[PDB]
Amino acid sequence: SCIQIISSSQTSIAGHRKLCNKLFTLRTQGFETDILRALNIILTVKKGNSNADRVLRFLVTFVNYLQQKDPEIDIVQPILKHILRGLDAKDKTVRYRCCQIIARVVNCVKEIDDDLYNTLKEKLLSRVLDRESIVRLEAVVALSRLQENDVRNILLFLLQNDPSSEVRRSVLLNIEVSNSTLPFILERARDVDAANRKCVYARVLPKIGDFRYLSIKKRVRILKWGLNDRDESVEKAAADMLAYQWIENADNNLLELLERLDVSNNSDVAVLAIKKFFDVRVDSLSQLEFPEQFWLELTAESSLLARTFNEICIEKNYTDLLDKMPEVVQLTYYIERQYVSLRDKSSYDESCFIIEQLLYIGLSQDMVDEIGRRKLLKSLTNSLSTMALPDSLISLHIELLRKLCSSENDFCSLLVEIITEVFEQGHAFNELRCLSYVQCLFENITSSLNENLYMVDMLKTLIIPAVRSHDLPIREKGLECLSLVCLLNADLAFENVPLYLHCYEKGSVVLKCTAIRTLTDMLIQHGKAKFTEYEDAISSILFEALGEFENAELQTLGAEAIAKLLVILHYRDELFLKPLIIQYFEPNTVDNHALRQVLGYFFPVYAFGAHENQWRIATIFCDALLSLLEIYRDDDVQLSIGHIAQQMLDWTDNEKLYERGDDYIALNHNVHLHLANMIFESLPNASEGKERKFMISLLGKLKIPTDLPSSDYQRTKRKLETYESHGFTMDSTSLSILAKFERMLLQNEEA
Amino acid sequence: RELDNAIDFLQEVDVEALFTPKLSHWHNRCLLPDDYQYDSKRLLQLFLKPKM
Repeated sequence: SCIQIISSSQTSIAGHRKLCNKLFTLRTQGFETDILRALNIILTVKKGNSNADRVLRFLVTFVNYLQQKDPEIDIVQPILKHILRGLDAKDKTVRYRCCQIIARVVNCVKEIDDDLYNTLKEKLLSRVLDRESIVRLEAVVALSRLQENDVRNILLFLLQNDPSSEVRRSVLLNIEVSNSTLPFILERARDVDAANRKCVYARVLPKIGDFRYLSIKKRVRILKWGLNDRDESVEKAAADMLAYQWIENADNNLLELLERLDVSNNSDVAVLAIKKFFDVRVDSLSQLEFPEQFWLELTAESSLLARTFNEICIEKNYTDLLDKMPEVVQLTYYIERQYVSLRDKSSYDESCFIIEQLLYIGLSQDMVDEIGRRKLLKSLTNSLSTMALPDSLISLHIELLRKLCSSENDFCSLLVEIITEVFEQGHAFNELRCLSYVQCLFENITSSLNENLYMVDMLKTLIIPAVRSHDLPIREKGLECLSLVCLLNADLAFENVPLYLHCYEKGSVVLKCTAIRTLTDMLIQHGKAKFTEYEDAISSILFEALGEFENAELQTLGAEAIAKLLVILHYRDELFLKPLIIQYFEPNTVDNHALRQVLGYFFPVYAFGAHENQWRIATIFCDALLSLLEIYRDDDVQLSIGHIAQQMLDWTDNEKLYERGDDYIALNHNVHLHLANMIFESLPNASEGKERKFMISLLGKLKIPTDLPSSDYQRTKRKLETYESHGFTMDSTSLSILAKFERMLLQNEEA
Repeated sequence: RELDNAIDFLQEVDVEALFTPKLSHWHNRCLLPDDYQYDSKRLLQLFLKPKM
């Protein structure tokens, strides 16, 4: 009857309206009782049942249908009183169904009796800490119906620390949105689960009416994460929020939106946002117009838009769209108008940004227009000779100059003439500007052919005098200039290695960083064999740098230098691979996130690039891991080591090679079976206890293929036996791992 | 559907029995590694001549 109506809603949802009417004929009765009887049978069904949700969907549907009309019958209060008793239960599903039901039923109306309010709150607050994840999920949904502090603070706590992604998402989807709760939902934009990240852009942020409510630094941090996200869906959700919601708050005026991003201080994010907006809204790209008026009233946002539009069309090859960008003749004119604005300080910072954008547009052009090429060259030749551009624009000016010159020789000739004229004027600020021109000169040439005389000149006239100057800024700038000249001549590089070694030991941190970059670049540029006389001295400073956890910048630099020397040159990999792994996992360096970022990228690239790189890691694996054990004993010690070891094991797994001619892969020895041999030979030097126990634990995690030659399995068993002959005392699990490993070897020989 | 779930709502149930009356692992607080900052292009660039 009344219960069988419910049992009939089991199959489908279409008839729910029909059954609501018939059941609405039996209101005046064992009404209440029969429903609770139906729910008592919903507590027995385990999760995963399409029905239980259908039945429960039918009930929430009928309740609402009942409040409209004949609200005389208050059935939400009895049903909640009956089911709250089960919040404390041992069948996790009785708890999960109870929370499931309460969450949906309470949502059917707001007016509740206070005693029903308090009791439900007290019991639910304990539930959201349930041992099962499914209970927590439905509990926060139920609890979130009694929001408004203590209520709220608990949701922030699970959202932030709950180990289950589905739970976090449920909290993320029902928590209140306010400046107090805002910082934590934005953190989820970097959640490990893609769906949780996508939820922040797709559902949670739209709840905020306007993006202006956020601080400018919040707006930028959002787009930086969203538009660069690794997952195609999260990245799409962030681009849609930017291209359909945020553009709306800015009156559908892209410029007005750009003005709310402080583009001059957030250039990289602002460019990406523009590009992503037009990936979503390609129709708008063809609607931008750049009349003469546009270029005479340029702004920071207006100029960035043109530079990005030009950047897109070139990449996308939208040739007809590029016809809207000006010719170099007009561009040279637009730049020169902007120079005038540099005289007035109130418009100085913006004009530097505008000029920057125009130079980028100019660097993009392939100007067959000799006429306009000559004009822009004159303008640049003049601006560098007479004006006092900031260090920021100097580089782009000299870079664009190189692009216009017919060859490196004409570029050196011209730029030396400019440097000499600027040098005559001053005869501090003047000399530093000259050296900045010298620095950009040697940054834009690649070989020393045909420019010996220009070099010997810059050396005698500026660089050496600067290197010997007692004024600290000039000396530092002179050394950077000297370094770039060493990258053009190997013999000069070799002649100055002693100087840059003297810079590291007796110099400041700034000078140590100059030495690391210089010596590293001389090796990469000129080759490894040229400097073998200084091999130990250079490696020394690379070691010392990597161990200075006091200087995050210097430490990160040594780590980076080693990384590129290994990948590019294979520069004593064996010697550095172990100190690198130790420092990378060392606790004293954990706070240095810059270092963990470069090595976070290097190890996968190095390990997974070649079979020989995985072999080198297994060769020092044990010694690196043992060194970390000693370091770690001095919060949880055993748990972190396990994650470290599994990382090193993944690096050495042959299956994880990226892979890309090798006819003789035949007798390549398996790195993991080679690592087993390493472990057997190192167990004696381990200290009995967790250490020797832990090293044996790794034998069970190894990935040994079953198609290797028999002599390989035979060789490792010999290693196994040699270790067994020591007669060390081992616990049960150790002996079980060794026995299971020894039998695996036999089985793979047999096959 | 072919997959009968399937529920018999006339079965006998004992309410008191079902109603008969926290968890501390709870580190790496579910956030991606910092890896978007390092421009992978830096590795194969010279420190002093990035646009090489």
